[PDB]
Amino acid sequence: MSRLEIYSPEGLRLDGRRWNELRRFESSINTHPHAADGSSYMEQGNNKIITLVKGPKEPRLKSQMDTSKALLNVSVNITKFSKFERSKSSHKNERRVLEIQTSLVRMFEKNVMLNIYPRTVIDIEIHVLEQDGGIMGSLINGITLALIDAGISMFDYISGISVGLYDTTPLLDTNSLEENAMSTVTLGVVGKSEKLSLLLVEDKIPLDRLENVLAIGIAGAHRVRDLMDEELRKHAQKR
Amino acid sequence: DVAIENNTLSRYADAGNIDTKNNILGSNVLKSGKTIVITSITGGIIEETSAAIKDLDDFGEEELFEVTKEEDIIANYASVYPVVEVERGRVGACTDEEMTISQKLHDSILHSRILPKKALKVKAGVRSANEDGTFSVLYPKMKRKWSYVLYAKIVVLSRTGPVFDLCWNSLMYALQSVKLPRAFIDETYEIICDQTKSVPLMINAKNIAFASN
Amino acid sequence: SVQAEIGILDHVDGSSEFVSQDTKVICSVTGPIEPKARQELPTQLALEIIVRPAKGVATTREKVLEDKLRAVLTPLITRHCYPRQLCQITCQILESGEDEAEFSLRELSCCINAAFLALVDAGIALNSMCASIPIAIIKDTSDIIVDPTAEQLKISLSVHTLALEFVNGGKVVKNVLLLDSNGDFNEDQLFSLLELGEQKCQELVTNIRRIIQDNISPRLV
Amino acid sequence: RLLGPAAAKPMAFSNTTTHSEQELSLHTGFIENCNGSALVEARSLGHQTSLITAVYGPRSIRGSFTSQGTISIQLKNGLLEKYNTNELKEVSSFLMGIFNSVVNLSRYPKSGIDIFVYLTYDKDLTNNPSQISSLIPHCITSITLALADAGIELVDMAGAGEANGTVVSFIKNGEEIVGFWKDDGDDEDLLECLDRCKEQYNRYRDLMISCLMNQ
Amino acid sequence: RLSLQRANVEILAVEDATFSVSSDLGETFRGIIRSQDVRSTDRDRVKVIECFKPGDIVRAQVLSLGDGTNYYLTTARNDLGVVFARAANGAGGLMYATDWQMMTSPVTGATEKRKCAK
Amino acid sequence: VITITKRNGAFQNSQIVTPGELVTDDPIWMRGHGTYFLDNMTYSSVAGTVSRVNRLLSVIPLKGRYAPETGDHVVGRIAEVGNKRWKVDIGGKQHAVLMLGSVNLPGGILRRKSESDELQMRSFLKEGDLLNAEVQSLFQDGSASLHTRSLKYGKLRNGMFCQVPSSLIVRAKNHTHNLPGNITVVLGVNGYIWLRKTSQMDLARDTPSSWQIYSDENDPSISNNIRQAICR
Amino acid sequence: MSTFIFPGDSFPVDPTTPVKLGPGIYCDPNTQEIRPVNTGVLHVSAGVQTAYIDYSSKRYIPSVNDFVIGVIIGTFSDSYKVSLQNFSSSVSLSYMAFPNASKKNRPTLQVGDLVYARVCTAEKELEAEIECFDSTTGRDAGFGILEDGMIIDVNLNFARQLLFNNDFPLLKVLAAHTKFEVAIGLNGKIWVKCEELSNTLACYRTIMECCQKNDTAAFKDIAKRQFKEILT
Amino acid sequence: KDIEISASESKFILEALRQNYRLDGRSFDQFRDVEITFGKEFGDVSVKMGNTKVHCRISCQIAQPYEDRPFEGLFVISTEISPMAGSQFENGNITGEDEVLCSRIIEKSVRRSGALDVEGLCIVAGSKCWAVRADVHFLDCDGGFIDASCIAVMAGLMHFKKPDITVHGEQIIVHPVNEREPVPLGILHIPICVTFSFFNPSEISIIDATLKEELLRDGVLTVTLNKNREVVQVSKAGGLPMDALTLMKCCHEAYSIIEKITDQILQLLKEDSEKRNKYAAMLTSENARE
Amino acid sequence: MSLSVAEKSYLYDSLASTPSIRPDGRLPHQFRPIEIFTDFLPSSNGSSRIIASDGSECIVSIKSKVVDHHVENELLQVDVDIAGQRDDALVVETITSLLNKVLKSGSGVDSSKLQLTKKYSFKIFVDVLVISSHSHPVSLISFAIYSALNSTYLPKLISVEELPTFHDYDMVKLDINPPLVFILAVVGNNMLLDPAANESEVANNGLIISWSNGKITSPIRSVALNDSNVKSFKPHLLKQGLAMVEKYAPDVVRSLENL
RNA sequence: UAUUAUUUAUUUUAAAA
Repeated sequence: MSRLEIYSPEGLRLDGRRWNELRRFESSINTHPHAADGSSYMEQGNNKIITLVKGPKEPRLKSQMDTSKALLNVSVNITKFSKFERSKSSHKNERRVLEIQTSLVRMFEKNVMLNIYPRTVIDIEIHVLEQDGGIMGSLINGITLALIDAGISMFDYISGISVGLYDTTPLLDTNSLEENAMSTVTLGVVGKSEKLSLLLVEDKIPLDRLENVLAIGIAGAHRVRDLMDEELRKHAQKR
Repeated sequence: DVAIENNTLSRYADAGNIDTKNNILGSNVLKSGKTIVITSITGGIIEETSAAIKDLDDFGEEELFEVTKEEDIIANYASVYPVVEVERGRVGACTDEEMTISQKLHDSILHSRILPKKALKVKAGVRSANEDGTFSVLYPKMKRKWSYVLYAKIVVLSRTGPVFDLCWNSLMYALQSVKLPRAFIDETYEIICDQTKSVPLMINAKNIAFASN
Repeated sequence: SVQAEIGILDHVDGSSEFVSQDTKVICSVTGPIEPKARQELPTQLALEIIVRPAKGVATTREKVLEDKLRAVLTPLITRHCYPRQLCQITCQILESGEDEAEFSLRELSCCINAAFLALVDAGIALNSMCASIPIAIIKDTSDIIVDPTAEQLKISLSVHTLALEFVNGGKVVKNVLLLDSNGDFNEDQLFSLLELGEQKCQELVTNIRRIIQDNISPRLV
Repeated sequence: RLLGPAAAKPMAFSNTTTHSEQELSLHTGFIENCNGSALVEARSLGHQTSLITAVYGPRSIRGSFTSQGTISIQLKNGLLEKYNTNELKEVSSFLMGIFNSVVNLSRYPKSGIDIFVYLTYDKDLTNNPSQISSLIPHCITSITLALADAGIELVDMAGAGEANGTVVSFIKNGEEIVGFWKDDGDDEDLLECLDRCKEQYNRYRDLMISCLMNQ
Repeated sequence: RLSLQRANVEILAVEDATFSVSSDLGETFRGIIRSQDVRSTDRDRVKVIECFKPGDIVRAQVLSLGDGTNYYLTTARNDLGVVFARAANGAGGLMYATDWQMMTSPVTGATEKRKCAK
Repeated sequence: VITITKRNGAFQNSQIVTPGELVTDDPIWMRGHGTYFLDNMTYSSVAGTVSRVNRLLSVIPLKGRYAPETGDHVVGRIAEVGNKRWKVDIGGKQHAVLMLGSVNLPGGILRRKSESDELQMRSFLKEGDLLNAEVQSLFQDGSASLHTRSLKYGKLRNGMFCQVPSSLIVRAKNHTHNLPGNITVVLGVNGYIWLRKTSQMDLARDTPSSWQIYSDENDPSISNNIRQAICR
Repeated sequence: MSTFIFPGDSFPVDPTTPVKLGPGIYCDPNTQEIRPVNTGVLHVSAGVQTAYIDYSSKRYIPSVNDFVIGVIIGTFSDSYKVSLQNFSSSVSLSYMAFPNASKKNRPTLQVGDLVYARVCTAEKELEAEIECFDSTTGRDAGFGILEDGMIIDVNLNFARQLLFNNDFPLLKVLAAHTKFEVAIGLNGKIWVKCEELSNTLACYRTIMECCQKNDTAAFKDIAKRQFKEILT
Repeated sequence: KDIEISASESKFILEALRQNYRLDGRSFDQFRDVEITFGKEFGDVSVKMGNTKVHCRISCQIAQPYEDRPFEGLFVISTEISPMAGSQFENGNITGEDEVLCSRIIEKSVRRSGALDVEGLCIVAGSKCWAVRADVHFLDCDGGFIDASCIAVMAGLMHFKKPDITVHGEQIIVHPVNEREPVPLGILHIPICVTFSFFNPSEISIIDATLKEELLRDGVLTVTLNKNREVVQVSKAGGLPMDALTLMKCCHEAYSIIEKITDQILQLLKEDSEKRNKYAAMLTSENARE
Repeated sequence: MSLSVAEKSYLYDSLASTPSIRPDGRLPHQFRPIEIFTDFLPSSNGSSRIIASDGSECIVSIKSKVVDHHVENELLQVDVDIAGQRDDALVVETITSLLNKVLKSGSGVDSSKLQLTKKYSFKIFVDVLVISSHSHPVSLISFAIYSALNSTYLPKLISVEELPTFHDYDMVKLDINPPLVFILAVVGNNMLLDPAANESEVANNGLIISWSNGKITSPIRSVALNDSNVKSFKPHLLKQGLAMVEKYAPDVVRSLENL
């Protein structure tokens, strides 16, 4: 927009929220029943993500078959219209996608009981329709909810949350404008525990300030698990 | 035995009926035995900037440049950027053969001193807008400078053996038949080439060579 | 004078490092190992030649550098006593020692000398020995010079890469493996540098034989 | 090297600086790499076309168990009048839908046929300013020639013609249509399009047998 | 390709003595000569390393389509077997057939055991 | 005419346990599906209802593919002809295997030597063929092992294929039933259904070898009223 | 008579006296001349006069009657798949190549198990074969699974000097510090094992350091300093 | 075409870890001794830490800036791996997980985290800028690929020097390297990567695992700090789930390592600068009075 | 799924009969139920989502860019991305080349309705995302770009030549006649409209027909639906199919322009 | 013809006597 106040002395951010308030979290299950085994339409703030789980199924070619566990493939498709300016495909932009996809595979292959499904493959197709900051955390929430819809056995929830640090004030669920003005940490918290399955720090953060950011990060991620858990309760009781 | 046809695909094939929507500055269709080589030469133009220390107007820096400058003989010569396409009934990216031939043609054209850099300069013009003569172009120190860039594409058909010698001999014929279209500027003002007027490429016949294995 | 080392890399069968003027090339050899389906040869050994530039990615310039380096090492290896096997020869150019946009002979010559030494360290059956030197002639005084500097290349009329094959104590020149010439020269200059090069390569193998013997002898018993 | 300097721009020619019968020539059998060759050339009004077609087949596919054969047609740019790669592949899929109804596929089990068409020269001499419709009939006649030279069974000959962007390919002396292509053009017109293309189809149907029976 | 119980080959010609034979053409057939189809005398328990070598030309009659991917050939006849081989996997001289399972080169004089045809 | 449901504005329109939560802390239980053991306590791995049968503690998830069991009259499609077996598409997590020594061969046994085992199978049972069989046994991973060792099971023809979810198949004594209008339904417990004209066998066997069943030849004359009955 | 030689050099043996061809020299199938192909020390033994070259190498080539340490990488119906060295071609180990073998009994060997075997077939045009009991002499003592312990990578010359030459003081200097059991494979592998892990660890570090330091007289100071360090 | 680890070798290395034993003789928090070697030309650095050897090569050229940031220079990095570092690597596999992660981490540490002064690389806004390129060559793989590569790139950037530029009104002239001595790049802070390897038989964490320890690993963590107590970047995805207490212990242990390595690069650069500037005491122009 | 050769011959004889026995038994002019969502992407000028009966789904986004039409040729660009396929695939480049012809500026879409100043105009970026597809989706995508272009809002222009300026809040509605594409399958001598998955597998040939301004417009194709049974058709079938779309296309436009 | 098989092995029931 323009020159804005990031965190006013009145404790209000540029979009009206406060330091510990999340963006609106509207999740949906079973949005694509005739196109995948697991579906989750993730709408976190202005982020709009479609996650499709196809599996466990027989691999198309025996060159990708494991006789002791399933193979996990995560495909992240960032649409040309996810932002304001219609971005053109860049050769450099392909490297950042591979790092995200690999980080997601290594994250959920440890939490999803792949041993129960041997000689099978689990394809995760993701389509990002719009992004507005905190896209990495929202991708995690879509995968967790889509795997549960597909009946894939997991050990616990994996909650994705993004925390920013402005001067000395940490801020929960950073949007696009806030990420452009501060350092951002994304976390992958496992269930109600304080254990992390993902930790990405892509900007400079003082070492003495990192301890507190993680505490508020894992805390706000528990709230994300509640929002995802409640959506599964309402969808199971009404059906 | 070889049989060639120069300027067959060129924009300047007919001196009277010069093609309007053509691009090829000169071509050659060679055939030795049963192999077929088709070689056309398009071209572009690039604007060069004066990054010389002469423009500093300082005697000390200029004298230091003249003392420390080392001689670079091949720096005064340019080369063509060829694109070889040997049709062997396959799909995919560039074959190792196509890439090696392109590099050899570039390295041999550059070392044999066929195209000096001063021979690819652009005698820049300025087309005017005199009264109801619509436009009029004039030709000759000017500020902005330009240089011709030559692109060549080679298509080898019915390959029966090593075709590097055939690609080189076909390129040496097409080079001896290219004309540089005269360029001018209007009076945000990019450069424009002439529709019909052109100057043949001044290639020294001393340095032209032919291949045989 | 040239510098060379052997057995520098751990996770390969044979390695080497060849230095001349400012050109530095590290080469590694691994073989015989299991070849790929698109690589195996029914009767003889398959070669995988890879040369990588000091700057940027591997362009088509290194592709013709592979093809020339391949034409030298292929007759230099007893391929038939390794049927359905693979040999990976990888040359890494640390410093080019010359203008990459203009010349590539000082890197080709060092890759040949580095590959031969690495093939010796690996234990591949070699039919003979090999030496390679760069040759140039100066414009003003048409003088033939062996192992020219980077500045002499920019003042030369033609550049040459001579790769010879040595047998019997490094005295009998069995054949001329590679003679790559580019520039301006006639028949008289060719045999003038070819005769001059045959005696400069002859003292190179004599120095190479001393280099590899000073390293392999402490290994054996 | 390749591509060249990125700062260079292609030459620009200005339009303000100085200012019935469709000829045909056919040849076949001249590429040693492939089985069947073809070379069709046509120059009518201010538009000259010359393209080369090669057929590499039938190729036995390893491990394949298909009942009939598979045809692969690929258009490739040449040296003049370069078209976009998307439209070239669109004509390729249109052409494959034609020859899959003409080539005897049941006579080639567990094998494929690869077609290669090279638009080597598509000259255009209009005075002052889809253009691909004028080449589809010439490409169909070129593939049928190279397919016949390669000893491949073709159920009847196949030809086509243009009628203001309307390309129709006929078979059995125009009794049945095997392909339909129409870009731009006008409305209501259809009876005259099928008529102007059918007479152009018979003009190409017998001229292909001329060079195929000689030499 | 030589396996312990089979010999992968590449069909180069076929009968039409007149024959028919075709580079980047991409048209070639391949078959498999099983150990059970090498000889008629004592079919089981043989040694294909002593009957064939990589690069040898083998005249063999087909049996049937093996598995679609490969053909099944046989050499259990006196006129079927190695018809053109070279010493040391092509690294030697042109050898010629002599006995029913012996092949020798004139110049080099070296002998190598094959499954010849005469 | 078309019926286009239009929406504007947005993108679209017992105990319940979730993966990770505790179901019980009693060690005296036998953990079943949707359930994993950890630190002498019992947790859930899926989202569904808790089930208690004798001592078998399990969680039944909401959405789930077909779980094959021993003795299931299923309908499957052949995927590939493999080494001494077939891969049949039953609709579960993995392809079920149909061994060679588990079907009614045409000539009783193989006619060898001539071709391999795999190539001879494609002559009568190629890829994409539809058939019905019974799950003889199960593998350790849960894969099904089919068999066609009776005249009741064979290669389907003279009909049309449709698919329903596997959970919506009510259990009954008979797997296939005769229907009014000279039509016979084959309700596969895996969700695969085959609607065909009533044949001579299923009509004369449910009321009171040879390669004739592996023939792809359909019935020559089918009534135009019978085919339109299959659509309804 | 021992001298350093190079490829292409003149073979210092008269063609009159018959000489046996060994590893290092090559007989050209065309010119029939004997020429070197490797670089090392030439050895000639003055009944039978054999000749070979001792060259430095690390890539093991399978040769018959060689004791090797292999890693099982594949279980099959009638044989194992064993890897003698990384990236090399795998070798074959049949189930009948064991003491008291039986066709009705599968061996209890899994992947990742170290086996001490003997190369019984090394055809250049075929896959090499190994066995866990000598088919020629009936030996079986020492062959088989190498349970626990640690395997070490050494060059082929260090492994051959350790198995054959009894004057190599590495085995003696190790026994002065700890009791162990060793298995030496000609493919560059050395398997050691002690009672306590701390002793096996010091044996690993010594054999590693002694392989790169060709000074044979330094083996005593290596084991002295290495065993004294683990005590901290 | 992969590395085969025997069951006994895996059990021995893990049990040795349960007894505080590493085959090489280091502690669990001990970084391998790094050795920096500089080549003839500027930006030529070879790093050796243990048996791991990596060679870096810095270069630059005039390029077009990004339209989103017309006042910043570009930074390119390629970390392709040849079969030279081990036959398990396939030549041409540029999209591999190791190649991508190594490039992204050094890219975040150098370019994104402001280690390289991209604003000083601006020649003419929106048209002309310096594109500093870093080529990384994996010579011998014994683990610690991104740790060695980050030391090579950071040493190369501080050792690299770009051609000089004079501003003359609206004209800009690039002096040849033979006339005027090239100008060094702007290096704000020095980020150094430290990778942690985790095991479980109560978890064990080792610093800078070797190739053998890297294959038996159950989880990997990469942290990047500078001497300014700043966390440049952290990358942890999957493996053994860890808590904030274990990470902060990793960061505090890594800070003790990156602080010593930083002082070494600064010292080894000073020694290399004096070696190639022997007669620099006579050529000083700006001198003191009296 | 695939189809066995036994049931393939069952559908051919039932579809080619003079009473066309459709699998679902609909009439040769009846369509399947369709769900269409619109206006859900705030960052885009227009958006739509369509869900077919066989689970096929397609998402369309419409972005805008101020460009000088004196230098920008095509003012309407279509960018298709089918899930599970590469961007250089043949099945993608054909539809991409075809959709840019039905929506060509100055042909199927008049460039006058998206012009601004004498110098400048709007460039429409139509991005297609096929999530699921069972048959040829060129007809399903054409319905999605229809409902999206008929719900697209572009910024209102505020008006010596200078660069154009736009109002902060008020925006104009894009009123453009969006062409429609239909797929026809010929099975013997019967012409079918909107063929299903199994129906398009036994068809003898296929027909693609565009429809704009209440009439048939360019382009029209005759691409095959399956390489197995590719049969040449009588020209009277081409006329019957070309005349059948004229009889039922207004019923589609009326049922599609209600939003 | 799964107590059957795949050879550089796509087997995914080799257990009992």
